[PDB]
Amino acid sequence: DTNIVTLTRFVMEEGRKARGTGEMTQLLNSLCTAVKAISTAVRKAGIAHLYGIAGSTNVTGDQVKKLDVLSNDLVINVLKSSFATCVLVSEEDKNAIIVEPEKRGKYVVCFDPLDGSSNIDCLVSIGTIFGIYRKNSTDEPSEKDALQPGRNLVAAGYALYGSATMLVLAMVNGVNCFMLDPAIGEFILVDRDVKIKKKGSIYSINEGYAKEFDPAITEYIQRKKFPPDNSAPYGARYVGSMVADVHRTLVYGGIFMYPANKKSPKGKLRLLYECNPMAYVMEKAGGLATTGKEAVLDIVPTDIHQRAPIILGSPEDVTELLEIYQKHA
Ligand SMILES: O=P(O)(O)OC[C@H]1O[C@](O)(CO)[C@@H](O)[C@@H]1O
Ligand SMILES: [Mg+2]
Ligand SMILES: [Mg+2]
Ligand SMILES: [Mg+2]
Repeated sequence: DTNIVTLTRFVMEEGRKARGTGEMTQLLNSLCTAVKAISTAVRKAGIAHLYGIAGSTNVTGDQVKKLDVLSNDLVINVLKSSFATCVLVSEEDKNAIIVEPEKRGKYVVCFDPLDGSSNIDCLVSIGTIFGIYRKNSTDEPSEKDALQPGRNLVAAGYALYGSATMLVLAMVNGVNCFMLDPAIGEFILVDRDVKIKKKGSIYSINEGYAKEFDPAITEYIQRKKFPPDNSAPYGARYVGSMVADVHRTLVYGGIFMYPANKKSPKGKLRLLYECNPMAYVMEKAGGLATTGKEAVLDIVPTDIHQRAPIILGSPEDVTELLEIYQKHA
């Protein structure tokens, strides 16, 4: 253990030749601290009486859990103090947060402080999702600086509070996974340069919405259950927490779906702090992320709380679904 390959070091080493100010290291170190604090709280939530609701509703009309409040405060406070940020967008706040002049840095951060709210009380895996942009304007920071297409991301990733706590970080040249060592409070590199398989054998979707699915999603699911070539049908997995289903898709291959449907023209998941970060991870891992008609990373948002359909995973799987959408167009 006398040579610890920490997230901090990894991020510093890799970007030593590319010169720079080092605020990204500052930013990520800061986020790592929030993530450890959130992990620790989650791991003892029932004894700390942190299960249950807060007594409020966010703009996308969700019921605010107590862990939502704690996680949101922790992430906002550490990013503010990092001296690396100017504009913050969170699922739990109606408007973009503008950092005080004294603490401003060059980055814009979009995040979901706690993802998988419906799974909190039953102890299923939950997580934290983030996407980081460089501010491009030269005028005063504002919500508009958050309204960039996902392809403009410079880093993105998530923390998974699962059987272990994992920080998955994607940047311009690839994806790397760091596991939290709970004894020393450090994220250790455990998977380098992760790449998704070209084709998997698991599909992930909430089939409770079958009555509302479009014909293409309907056809695809039927094909996973009854393959026309006598191959083995795909297995099904749906934890119910985007971070957990997407993490599995990344390391085992396959496809994850939260499509548009008859009641939800743009799906459920939020483009800025759920769909773009996972789409970015997936594309840097050799995967694809589509709405069924266009690349998620190419959408130009007009609303920080905008929703988007998302279909992601192994490229041959996502492509097969796109072919079906194309055929039905
Ligand atoms: O209950 P549903 O509609 O399947 O929604 C589950 C999805 O909702 C979320 O909790 C976000 O609200 C995601 O983490 C998860 O993928
Ligand atoms: Mg979420
Ligand atoms: Mg959330
Ligand atoms: Mg929620």
